[PDB]
Amino acid sequence: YLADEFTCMDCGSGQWPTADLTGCYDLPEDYIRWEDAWAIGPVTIACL
Amino acid sequence: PSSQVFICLGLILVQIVMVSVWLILEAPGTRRYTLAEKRETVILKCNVK
Amino acid sequence: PSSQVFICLGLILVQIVMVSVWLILEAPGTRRYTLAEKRETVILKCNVK
Repeated sequence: YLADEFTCMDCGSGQWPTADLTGCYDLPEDYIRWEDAWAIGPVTIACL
Repeated sequence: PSSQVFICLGLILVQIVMVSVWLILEAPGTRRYTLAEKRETVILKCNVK
Repeated sequence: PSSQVFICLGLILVQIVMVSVWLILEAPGTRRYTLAEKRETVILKCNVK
């Protein structure tokens, strides 16, 4: 993120520069979920 | 009927003490483990490897 | 030798489940109790009223 015009700044691995070039935000998170696939099989197996 | 349960709970309590010191040294928390090679993603991993 | 212990641990486990879900809902911590009428008094309190 370019905090100043003459100075681009990296917000770090934990954060990420916003797409509006206004600042930095906590980067989006990822984890295994029950949405469509993958987890349904093991969940049904455990329930059975 | 009694000493079997006693020994089972003794072993379970040994495990309980081990896991208790494990969590005492490693109180629950989340690390924002990001793929620094890839970025744009965060894994909310537990606070211990 | 068996059912006495089973029932006793059943009751104990019921209480443990209740207290554990209660700490899940109202996670432990410490709060600062200060008497505005008195001031200069800070009390470390277990987070439970």
